[PDB]
Amino acid sequence: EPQLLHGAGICKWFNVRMGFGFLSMTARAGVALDPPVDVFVHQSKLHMEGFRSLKEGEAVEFTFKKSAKGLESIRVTGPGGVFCIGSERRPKGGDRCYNCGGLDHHAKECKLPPQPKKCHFCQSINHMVASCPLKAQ
Amino acid sequence: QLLHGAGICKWFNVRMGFGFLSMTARAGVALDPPVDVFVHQSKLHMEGFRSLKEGEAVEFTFKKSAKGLESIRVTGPGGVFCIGSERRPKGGDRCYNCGGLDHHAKECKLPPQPKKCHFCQSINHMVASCPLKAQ
RNA sequence: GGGUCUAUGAUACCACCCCGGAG
RNA sequence: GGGUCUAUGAUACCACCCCGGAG
Ligand SMILES: [Zn+2]
Ligand SMILES: [Zn+2]
Ligand SMILES: [Zn+2]
Ligand SMILES: [Zn+2]
Repeated sequence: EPQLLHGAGICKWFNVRMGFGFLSMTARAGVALDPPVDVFVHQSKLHMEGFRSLKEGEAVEFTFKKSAKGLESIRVTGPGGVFCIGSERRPKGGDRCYNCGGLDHHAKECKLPPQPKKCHFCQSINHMVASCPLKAQ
Repeated sequence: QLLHGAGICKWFNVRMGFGFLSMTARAGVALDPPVDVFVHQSKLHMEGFRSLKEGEAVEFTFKKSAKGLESIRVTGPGGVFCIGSERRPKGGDRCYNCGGLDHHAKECKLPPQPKKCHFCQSINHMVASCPLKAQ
């Protein structure tokens, strides 16, 4: 019966030039999943500005559905609906707003609702950048 | 009598201050297989912070040591300064002839030097055909 | 993201530090 | 040294181009 589901997790891997990858879903409809499950992701489904991709291990929230080939992402964002980070293989020019992740402005000029602090490197809500285990690789 | 050789930097550990040279020429004779020659940062003819980049072209004097072969003085082709590792980038204008920061090519005290590959300092090719830059 | 690295000698695998309504 | 890379959908394995001139 349910066609549209909520999930959360991290990017498992993303091939930047092929424009696709997989998400490791660690929570489905707000329930922890152990073992995690793979959810397919296409670049067209990434909520972010400009060139779309994911960096390995970045924290994500998404809607998904069952497809003929498995589980397919509908819309992928960072925690709280913010923009995804993207791969370090395609660096971008501008600074990112610490509140929404947008390129336009800084957090003091942000018109968006207040967001919790997220790791500047992987967007995880559980740690800050100085203690990032992903950055420490 | 000190020995003369030529080759490339095999590898250089920037923070350990040492590496090895791959000697492909000894006393004007081609060596195949090449032989490793130890190199310490103190023996590099270059200004400021001393290191080598992997694959850069070298000319050197060396001697036999208890541990193997040891560099006495290492330079780029024709006695010019070594390049050094991209891990420690330097700032400032370089002389187009010798690579010094002190002056410009017109004021250079070294004889006129042939064109050397911008990437590895080889006298045998230019940067557009550099096999080292290829990867 | 930002900063400072002029000295680990023998086949290594690349130093240290700072930054969370902040630029 | 300089420039360009906004579209390869299902467990992949990461695109190129220009410059030998001179302070
Ligand atoms: Zn914002
Ligand atoms: Zn993190
Ligand atoms: Zn000169
Ligand atoms: Zn070359």
